[PDB]
Amino acid sequence: NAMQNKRDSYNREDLLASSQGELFGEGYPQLPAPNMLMMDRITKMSETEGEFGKGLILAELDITPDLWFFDCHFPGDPVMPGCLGLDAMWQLVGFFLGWVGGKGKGRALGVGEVKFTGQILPTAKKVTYEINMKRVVNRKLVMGLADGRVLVDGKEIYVAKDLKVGLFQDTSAF
Amino acid sequence: AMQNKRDSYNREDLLASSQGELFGEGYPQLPAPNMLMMDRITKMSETEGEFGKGLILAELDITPDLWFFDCHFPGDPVMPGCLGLDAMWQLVGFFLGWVGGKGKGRALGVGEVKFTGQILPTAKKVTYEINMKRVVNRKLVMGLADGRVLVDGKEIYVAKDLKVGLFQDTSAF
Repeated sequence: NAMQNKRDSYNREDLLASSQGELFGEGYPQLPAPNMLMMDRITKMSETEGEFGKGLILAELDITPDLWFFDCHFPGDPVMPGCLGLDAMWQLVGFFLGWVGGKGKGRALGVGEVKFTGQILPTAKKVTYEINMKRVVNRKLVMGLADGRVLVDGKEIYVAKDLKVGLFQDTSAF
Repeated sequence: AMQNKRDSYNREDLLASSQGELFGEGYPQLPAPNMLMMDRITKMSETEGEFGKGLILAELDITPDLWFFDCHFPGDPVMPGCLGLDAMWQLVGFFLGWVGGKGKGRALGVGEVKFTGQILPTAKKVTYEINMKRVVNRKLVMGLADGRVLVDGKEIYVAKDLKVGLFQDTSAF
């Protein structure tokens, strides 16, 4: 039952293994599988770095023209849905909760304030995510709180304050 | 000049919106599947709602075959909260075109969002309620609203200060 695969970076196959419940062991939170997975790699996981000294996650998504959301959102006007970049941030906070040893199913609990000041077009190369954990609670529930930002080819475009994700052993009555 | 102005819309109408054909050229578009997050709009009003500046009621029928259940998460199906949040943004943008606003829609942000429940594939129906707070008629048309999402009678998501804009040119956005 000892946790496996704890390290400071993860590739796409690792992310898929998370989505299948295999990366860290059994019973850890899962990333989504395609087509809800919104990252290709996690380039940095740290428990003590970041703006608050309580956790830093750096991750990125390669932008290629086959990605399903461009054609439907919107026809003749392709743009990555902001909600999916927001979800990538929730996904990363949940991933951190499992990475530090938390067990259970992840559920996003909300966010304090989100501002979108730009967009992701099919012509972009890379979307990067930066998650600055504020703190993780284990008192009663298991919950992570963070601020996050999303950049497209180096330009900040989304900023989210107080991303909140919880881990739940039983979601039947959630 | 505006066609198809009425107080309710069916799924065919929503598809027409996604193609830019429901209201016509220059009006904002709903997403097409698989980003479209509702089946019907049961009420559009410019005057009703908690603030007297607009009300939108819309619905999504739940089946276990909806694409997001299998991948989110494998063995633990649950509708992504971000897609119910996006449905609310979509509806605010739809209202902006419905009242005659021109331009491409972009979500601009939200204030507090709280998720206090979930949508399982065994659920029957998700209802969206949007209470418009303000429509700002400048070159950039802006809509501000509060919204909530219910599943089978249970309030599960609550979003304050949903903000959407209609852009005459997104090339520099």
